[PDB]
Parts: sequence; C-alpha cells; structure tokens
Amino acid sequence: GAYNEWKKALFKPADVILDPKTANPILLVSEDQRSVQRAKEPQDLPDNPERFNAHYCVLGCESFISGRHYWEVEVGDRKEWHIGVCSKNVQRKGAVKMTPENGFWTMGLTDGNKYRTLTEPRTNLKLPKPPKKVGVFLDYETGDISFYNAVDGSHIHTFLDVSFSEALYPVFRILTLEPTALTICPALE
Repeated sequence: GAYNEWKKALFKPADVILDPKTANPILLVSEDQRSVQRAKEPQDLPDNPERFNAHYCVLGCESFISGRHYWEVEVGDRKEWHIGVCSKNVQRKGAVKMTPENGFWTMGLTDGNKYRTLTEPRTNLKLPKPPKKVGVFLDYETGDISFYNAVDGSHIHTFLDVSFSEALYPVFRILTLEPTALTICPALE
C-alpha cells in the first residue's frame, strides 16, 4: 500500500552500519555491525572523541547533509529502545538531555508499552498496535524526520520542518538489559 510504494518511489535506502567507535562501552555491536545489544557491565575501550561516554548510544558510520534517506529497524518485542537521527556535533562526553535543542530527533519505547518522543514537553504516542519494525525517514531539505510502522505502514510521528545545519547520523539508544537486540534491516539492495 501507500507506505511501501512511497518509500520505494521517493527515498534512497540507507545501508546503515553501526559504528563501534561511537558506541558507549555498555553496548555490544554485532560482528556484521547490523545489531546492537546492551551488555551487563561496560567494556574496556578507548575514550576516543567519537565515543558516547554517558548516553547509551551508537551511531551509524555514514552521515547525511542532503537528500531523502530511509532505514528500517527491527525492534521486535524489546521493551525499551529509542531511535532517530542526531547532529554530528552533539555533546558526546557527559549526559545532556536528548532533545531536538541538543541535536537529537528521536522517539521510542520505555517501560514496555509507553511510546513517546524525546522532546520537551514529551509527546505520548498511542500505538494500540505495537510496532515490530520501525521505518526512519530523513528528508534533509524539508527538515522532516518521520517514523512509521514498517509492517502496516501507519504513521507514528514526524518532526516537522527542522532547519538542519549539521550532518545527521542515525542514532540508536538502549538503556536496559533485554534478550532481543536492536537490528538494522539491510534492505541492501
């Protein structure tokens, strides 16, 4: 239907590779760099400038300054996750609040069934069908970051008409210990 036909007509499928150099030491990025899990305890890693040292986040390797791009994320039945995009120059050392003011445009799930945007004030999102796969859509020039249920195509949230002035990375955050990983669909190609 509309979602499938639209994504294919208009957005370039991004091949998102999770970047281990960015990941907080509490995260474990899979071998193929397509999945991330949250570990019990932090790994011993470099404190290189790219690495988030407080927020439990990882970025894709590739950033964008133009165009229409999408990727789909298999969240499955994981009870907590937040995903979206963030500016290249976000504060990576120390924990700043994850909001659009601070360069993050993200939504997600907390506490098993509370869907929300990471904004001030928060928008609580009523999803009586829980998504298992989420499509993330970037239109850099219009400034719209959209989230869809990637199975039934229903719209979840859009951040509308942002004037981006930095490169944008895919971002993924998982706070809790859960058996289901967060998985990037490759769609490639």
